[PDB]
Amino acid sequence: DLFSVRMRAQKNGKHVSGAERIVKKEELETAVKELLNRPKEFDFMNVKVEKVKDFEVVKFNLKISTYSFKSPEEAREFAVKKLTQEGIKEEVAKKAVEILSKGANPKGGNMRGAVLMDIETGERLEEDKERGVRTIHFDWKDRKKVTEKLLKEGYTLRTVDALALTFKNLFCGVVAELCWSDDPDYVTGYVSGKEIGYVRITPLKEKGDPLGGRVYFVSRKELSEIIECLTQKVVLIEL
Ligand SMILES: Nc1ncnc2c1ncn2[C@@H]1O[C@H](COP(=O)(O)CP(=O)(O)OP(=O)(O)O)[C@@H](O)[C@H]1O
Ligand SMILES: O=C(O)CCCCCC(=O)O
Ligand SMILES: [Mg+2]
Repeated sequence: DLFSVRMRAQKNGKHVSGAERIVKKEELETAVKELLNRPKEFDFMNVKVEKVKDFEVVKFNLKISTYSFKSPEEAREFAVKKLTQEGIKEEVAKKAVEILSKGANPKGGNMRGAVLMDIETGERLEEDKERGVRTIHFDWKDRKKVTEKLLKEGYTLRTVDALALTFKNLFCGVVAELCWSDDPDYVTGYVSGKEIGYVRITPLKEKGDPLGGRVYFVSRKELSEIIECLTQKVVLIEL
């Protein structure tokens, strides 16, 4: 019996922490304990525990590579460069970067989810452009093991999380992703696809800049299934 544990937390009506864990009955309390402890400070927290009906185990198989640069301009060019290796018009890849660096949310600032960009046109396919689409119901099959492995290999807790998220995106039919954090002090971002793997790029933004985001490069003809997979398919990723 598998359970999805989803936590969100707020201070003063602004989102401050979030996570999901998908575990067996025997590890259910451990997981709740982790997520309860997760935010340093909050005034409202919600935890949601849901029994999993169908799910699928998938084997992780992306090559990881890191790349460093003098400035964000150089970083963002390499991002575009690498995206074209997935068959994306340079104009489209450039459009994603522009969107992210300007603030993906039309109101201003950060979306809570991702832009769904049409690979051919560059058009924003998502209906709510403030909220975007959120990739949920996924986790490492054995997170203890993955976490110790990836940390002493050099990578960070963000990497651990971002790896699992993207892998699900790519599995769900997303052709490629552009992403960088919105935390103003973490300036390593990435670009990923089945061909290029997971490609870490520092620095993808200036230090102290609080804007970040995700763009999923999707084929329009597949939009529905992709949105369905992203939001609903339960996926456990195995190393
Ligand atoms: N589950 C998800 N699905 C799709 N996009 C997401 C996402 N979580 C975050 N994003 C996008 O990625 C950008 C950066 O978020 P991150 O820095 O990776 C995690 P976070 O901002 O700390 O939220 P968290 O507190 O839930 O972890 C956000 O601006 C948002 O656009
Ligand atoms: O792989 C890394 O080390 C960079 C993590 C990607 C940053 C994404 C995020 O934190 O939102
Ligand atoms: Mg953050």
